Amino acid sequence: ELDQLRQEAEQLKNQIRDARKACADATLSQITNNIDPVGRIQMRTRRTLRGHLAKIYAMHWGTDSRLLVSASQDGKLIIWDSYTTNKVHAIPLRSSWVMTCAYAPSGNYVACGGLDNICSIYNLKTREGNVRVSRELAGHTGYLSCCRFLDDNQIVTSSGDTTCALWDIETGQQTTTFTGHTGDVMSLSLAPDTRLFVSGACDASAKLWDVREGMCRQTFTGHESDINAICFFPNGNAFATGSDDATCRLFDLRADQELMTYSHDNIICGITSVSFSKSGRLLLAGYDDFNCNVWDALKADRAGVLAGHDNRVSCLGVTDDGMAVATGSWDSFLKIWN
Amino acid sequence: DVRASLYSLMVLIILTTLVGNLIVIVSISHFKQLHTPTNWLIHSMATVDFLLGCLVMPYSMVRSAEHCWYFGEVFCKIHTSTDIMLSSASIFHLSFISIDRYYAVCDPLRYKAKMNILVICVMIFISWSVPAVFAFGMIFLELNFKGAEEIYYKHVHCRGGCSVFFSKISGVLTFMTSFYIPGSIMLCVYYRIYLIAKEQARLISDANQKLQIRKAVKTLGIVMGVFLICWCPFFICTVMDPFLHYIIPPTLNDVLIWFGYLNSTFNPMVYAFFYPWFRKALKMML
Amino acid sequence: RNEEKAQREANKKIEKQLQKDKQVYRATHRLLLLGAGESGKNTIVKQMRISGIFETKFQVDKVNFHMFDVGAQRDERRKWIQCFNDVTAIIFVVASSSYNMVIREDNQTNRLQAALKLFDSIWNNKWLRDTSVILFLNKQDLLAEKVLAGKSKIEDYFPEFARYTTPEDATPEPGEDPRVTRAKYFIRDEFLRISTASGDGRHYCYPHFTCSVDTENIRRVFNDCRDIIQRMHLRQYELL
Amino acid sequence: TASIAQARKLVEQLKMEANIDRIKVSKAAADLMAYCEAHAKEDPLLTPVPASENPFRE
Ligand SMILES: CNC[C@@H]1OCCc2ccsc21
Repeated sequence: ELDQLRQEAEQLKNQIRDARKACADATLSQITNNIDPVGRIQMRTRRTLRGHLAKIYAMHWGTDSRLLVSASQDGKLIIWDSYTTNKVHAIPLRSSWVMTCAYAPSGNYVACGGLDNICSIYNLKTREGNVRVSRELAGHTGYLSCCRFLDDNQIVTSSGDTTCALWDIETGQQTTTFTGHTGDVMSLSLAPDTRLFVSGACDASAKLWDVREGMCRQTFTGHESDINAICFFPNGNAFATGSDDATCRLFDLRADQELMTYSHDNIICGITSVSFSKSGRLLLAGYDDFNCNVWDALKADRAGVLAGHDNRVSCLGVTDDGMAVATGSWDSFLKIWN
Repeated sequence: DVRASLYSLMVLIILTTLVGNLIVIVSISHFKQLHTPTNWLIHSMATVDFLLGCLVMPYSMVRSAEHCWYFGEVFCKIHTSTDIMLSSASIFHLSFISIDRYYAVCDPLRYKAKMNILVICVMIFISWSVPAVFAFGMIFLELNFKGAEEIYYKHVHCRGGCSVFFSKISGVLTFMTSFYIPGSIMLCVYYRIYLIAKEQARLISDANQKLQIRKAVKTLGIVMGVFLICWCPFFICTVMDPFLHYIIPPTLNDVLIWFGYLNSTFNPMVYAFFYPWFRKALKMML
Repeated sequence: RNEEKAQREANKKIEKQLQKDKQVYRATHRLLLLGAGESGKNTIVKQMRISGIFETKFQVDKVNFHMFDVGAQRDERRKWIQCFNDVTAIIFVVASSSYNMVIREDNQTNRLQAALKLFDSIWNNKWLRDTSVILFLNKQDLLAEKVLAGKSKIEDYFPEFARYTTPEDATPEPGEDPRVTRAKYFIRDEFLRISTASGDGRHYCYPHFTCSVDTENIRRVFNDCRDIIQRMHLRQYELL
Repeated sequence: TASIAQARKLVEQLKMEANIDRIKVSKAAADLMAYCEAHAKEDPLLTPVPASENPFRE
């Protein structure tokens, strides 16, 4: 049955390339060409948030802006105030390697966990002005790479054991497990509908999981290296993906095909973080060559360079309303641009 | 004629020292990746050299040029006190840099816990304070000649430029407070560092030679040779003059005092521009 | 206003705490403890004491060391290794009395060959290109008992043993038996050859002979860290 | 065997993957471009606002 399985699978996949290629009739570059260029948009650094002692690995804007939380190798999950550049909390962690960070959509809880194999939940507001751990989610067998909040009572985690699992923080027990990945996954971006999410593994592939039925539905390929970051389009129809081959791609969930791709011969480093603006015309991205290029989402023409950092940019996030960008680096300095 | 060439070389010295010190100051201040406490000592030394280039050397230049003092006695006193303060500041900064390197390369484990910014700030304060009090006390409180007055009035019987007069006690006091102690400390520290570096280099060379089938002397030698050649003769002549009957022509004295300036010129090319990381940062500025 | 004063006071408290934490953080050195599962990492860690990282904090000569058991992770592609690019040294425990013993996977080769492959991968990693390796070698008495009591010899599993002579640096201070020191110094040769092929004076390798239970391991780590940091400082000022 | 069973499961997953509806890339591109001016009026980032609304003034 082994040979039969192999031949059937390879014939089906040969058919599926034909099915994908049949849908193609043109390219989005040709379709949009007749649009005026974006211009020479320029960003000037406004404020710098200092106080960290090591390399920031993550940050996450709040729900109504004005707040952002960052995690470092020191073991401090500092919570800043984005208007007065002041600090509100200095929660000391137990493990000194955290690679994830997630502010709750309601503003009550924070989650943070790295090489400890355990995801922890912190309760900000209590009867007194003290922050203490509320639960410690355990059951994984590898380093945590991403975790996002689905609501006040559900959390989705992505770990290094090539499995993605959904938890439920009232008893600390798993609910659904998403299996099917070969390499480790290091990117977990939710959707505005809060019903679908994608994962980007190291096998140069991506899948579209369903939170309601718990099985894969879409398989996306086209890269030649591991996936470092991923992020949906504001509309909810496409996502951007970054790799280590200095290439950015905009896949589609409707036609199940790779759309127009970004590239530039003067860049040889690897993408570290990708996110969209509010409208969906600017696509900021990080790089290992100490800057943060800003692409055009339609015509692929560089519209500026967000340089000013001293080391690698590790993470960045655009605020909800759209009046703020922030980039974290190994320089131990957060920089909130405009 | 001779005077025109003299002006050419001297103004070349002032311009080059100002340019070097300003470049070092700007490079240390502007960049953020160079903020370790040792660079603060280097920057303080650079500012001392910049002030020494901006204040005193034009007037010394003109004095030595025409051998006459077209100024006032109070201005001369200010000039002398400033010169004495700004030379001792540089010497003390060199000694403190030597002590810093000694702690760096002799106690590697407890290096970042004993060379915090507080200690460096105290070092800079004690480097700037003591020379000032010492010089102003010696000059304004008429203490350099207080021991003997007949010799001083013989000294002012002739010439007419304001040359610095040192008694038999004031001379030895200046010698054993601004040259001897820092020199001895630098000698001992650099000799110990040389021994340690030689031992480690020999072990590494032996290991790599066995598995295969002198920067220390070139680095410490430059610093020590520059410092000794630029400072020693002046202080030897200065201390020996009071014991003799002042039979030394000023033709030696002007060269001796200009050697100190030349040393102040040659500081940022031995302490800043000689290491690779500083050049890398400067290129990254471009 | 009164709202601003509370925020400023909280910021002052946070900064005051962070100053103390900064003062504490500069006086600790970080060390990794890569090694094989069957090797005596657990015994050494327990001795230093007297489900991922099991960080242990010990102290010797008024300085604090910070050591990490990272054996819970999986194998291949080793992508967590990027973070440990600021540590001082990588302790590497290897059991020498395993030339005959085979890992649970029968298809897999001898444990010593796997240890050599892991050492090669760690040494030639591009991220770990500026950190030394403090190589240990445990299970010393077991190797002696194995070699003295006849049984299968090294030549069966290691063919090149025949073309070997004891080096001129061997110092058998206990003076137990010359047939054991030959194998003991043979074991070092593979790791030294792996270490000497690369180089150019950026990271070194300090081999050692020790048992699981005996003392002086902390002293050895202390001395090796002192030497590593001293050479690192010496090479900045263009002295070495 | 167990490996054969998991391979069969992967084949079933692939066959479930293949039986999905598709669409022309042109329509998706048109929808994306239309949305690219539908909400582009806001553009707090693409179109700079006067320095009186931004809470991040110097
Ligand atoms: C550059 N000249 C140095 C200055 O000259 C006046 C006497 C004196 C004593 C110590 S330093 C000094």
